[PDB]
Order: sequence, then structure tokens, then C-alpha cells
Amino acid sequence: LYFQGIHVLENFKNYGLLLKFQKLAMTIIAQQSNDYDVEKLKSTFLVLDEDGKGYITKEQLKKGLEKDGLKLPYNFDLLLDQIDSDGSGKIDYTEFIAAALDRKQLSKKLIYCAFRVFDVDNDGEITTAELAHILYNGNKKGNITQRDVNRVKRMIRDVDKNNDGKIDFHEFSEMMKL
Amino acid sequence: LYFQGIHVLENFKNYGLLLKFQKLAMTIIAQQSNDYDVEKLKSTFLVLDEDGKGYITKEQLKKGLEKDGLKLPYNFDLLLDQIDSDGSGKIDYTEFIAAALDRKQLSKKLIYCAFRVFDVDNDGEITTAELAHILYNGNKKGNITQRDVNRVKRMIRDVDKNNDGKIDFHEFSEMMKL
Ligand SMILES: [Ca+2]
Ligand SMILES: [Ca+2]
Ligand SMILES: [Ca+2]
Ligand SMILES: [Ca+2]
Ligand SMILES: [Ca+2]
Ligand SMILES: [Ca+2]
Repeated sequence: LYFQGIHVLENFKNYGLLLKFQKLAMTIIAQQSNDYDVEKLKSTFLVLDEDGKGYITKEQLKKGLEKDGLKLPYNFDLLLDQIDSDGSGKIDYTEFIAAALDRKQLSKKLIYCAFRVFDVDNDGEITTAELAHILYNGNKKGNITQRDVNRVKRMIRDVDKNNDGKIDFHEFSEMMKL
Repeated sequence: LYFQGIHVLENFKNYGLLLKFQKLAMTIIAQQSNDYDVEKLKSTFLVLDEDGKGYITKEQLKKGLEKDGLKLPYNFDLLLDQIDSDGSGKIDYTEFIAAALDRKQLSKKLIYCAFRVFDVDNDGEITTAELAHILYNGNKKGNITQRDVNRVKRMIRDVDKNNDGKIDFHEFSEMMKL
């Protein structure tokens, strides 16, 4: 059934975009926060990434943690598959941050650091057009289509709490924190 | 560094458990809700699962959606890797539900359906011991260790909003919904 298929596919697309949105927020925090604890995790990643690739193999991650003196869970391979959230087979910087930087540790300041990038115009509200340009252009400027805007609108609907079609700081924080 | 490694590993374990907790909640909703919209998604999965295995290959999912008349995104393979959240290579029932059943569509009734399973004793609060027994024993009864309880405690800390070490309905709903 087609009609049912439509809603299924669109929900799938939404699931993926929401994952992308949170991972990009985490990456923005790692790049822009200047927070000591975050910087120290970035130092760990530097140590693990022994070839300077920007990503680490599952072997490198295991060996690197073992070199620290840790006893890994026997089920660590399943965990590594979960950390590899894009399924590429390797753990990139963004995935390492997104699993190692506990959401609980994200203070208001850290979450604001990401919020203010998505809120391009700094009015306190992330709009569909702002979010689409960050996700699809990487920056404030550039071409996006009404289909793109509609896709992002559907994703705002999952985060919005006051039915205004925009994401405020509170709403954003409730997405970032469980 | 060992000390830093410890906190990294424990955060990784937490990330994985939180994913497990949400996916199990979704599965409980699919099994126990008796909600028409959820039942209709379950009918879709039955159609896709043509060999009656309980899981579908990426090919089966693509072909099945194409048979519905849908135009899949050219990047659907990346999406499928994201849906395959355990990295097994195939999409099981639980993953299909967890991506197709939009969180937005989870009414109070649907979320309560999962809540009351984790709140084994029905006192309105999910405790560490209750959650550990559901995650590790599958049911209320059975052996778990203090290490197990400590692992679950660390995960409650990510969901708790009033510092009581227990998860109430509101807190649970804030985990389930973005
Ligand atoms: Ca990856
Ligand atoms: Ca704005
Ligand atoms: Ca809003
Ligand atoms: Ca799978
Ligand atoms: Ca209870
Ligand atoms: Ca609580």
C-alpha cells in the first residue's frame, strides 16, 4: 500500500535527519566550545587516531583502550557497531564525540554553543530555513528547495513544544538531553 | 591515560544502553499497545518480511517500498545503515518499528504502555533494580549483580530530572520524545 508506504518512508527520512542534527550539534560543540573537558576528549581521540586520518578502525579503538589499562566488555564489538551510527565500519571523529561526550555532561553553555550556530540570525529561534541551510549548505548562504524546507519542517515538528514551527533554546536542549 | 579511559568507556557503555532502552520501549509499544496505527505498521512489516524471518534484508526493504510505488532517495543506502542501529546488516522488527513509528506520534497512552512494563511494581517510579531486571533478565525475577545495578544507575542519571535516582512518567516521556 502506497499511502501507508509514503508515511513509512517519510518517517524513516525523519529518523535519519534527527540523528544527523544531533551528531552535527555534538560536532559543533567539540569544535567551538573551548570547554576543558571536551578538549581533553579531543586529546584522547588524537591519541587513538594514530595515522591522523580523522577516523579510527574498530581495532584501533580497542587496542587504544586496552593500552590505557582498561578491561573491555566481552560484547564490545556490538557496542562498537552502535557507536558506528552511520554504518561505515569505522568510527569517525563525530561518532567518537557523539558516544564519548555524555549528554548529561552538556551544560546550558555547551548546548547554547550549538544552538547559536543553527539560529543563524541570532533571534532566539531556529527556523526551517536556517536549519535547512546549515544541514544542506553547511552555512547560512545558498540554494535550497521547497522540498528541502518541507523535510526540515517535518523534523522540527518532532522537536517543537509550543507549535510555532520554530525551535527555541529550551526545545533544542530537550532534544539534546534525554 | 587510564583515568580518562575509564570515563570514556563508561560513557560508551551508557550510550549503548540508552539506545537499547529506547528500542525495547518501542518494541513493548508494538507488542502491547493495541493501537490501530501501530498495528497497521505491523501489517506493513508482515508484507515486507516475505520469508517470515522476523527481519528483512536491505534489498527486501527497498524492493518492498518500490512495490508500493515509492521513489526512494538516492541516499537510501545510508539511511538503511542508520536504521540498522545494531549494525547487523539486516533490519529486524525492532529496528523497523524504532524508525517507522515516529516519536511524535507517541501519545501519552502509548508511552504509558511502555512505562508500566519498566515500572514492574506499579508504584509510578522506575528504580534501578526494576530497570536492570527488565534489561538483563527480560522480566521481574532473577539474578543481577551490583555491577549491573551500577551500570543502570549511571544510565538513570541521564534521564532523571529531579535527582531522586528513579524515572517517573514525565522523565520517561522526555526520553522517548525529542
Ligand atoms: Ca562510521
Ligand atoms: Ca533565527
Ligand atoms: Ca517552538
Ligand atoms: Ca540490525
Ligand atoms: Ca517501581
Ligand atoms: Ca526522577
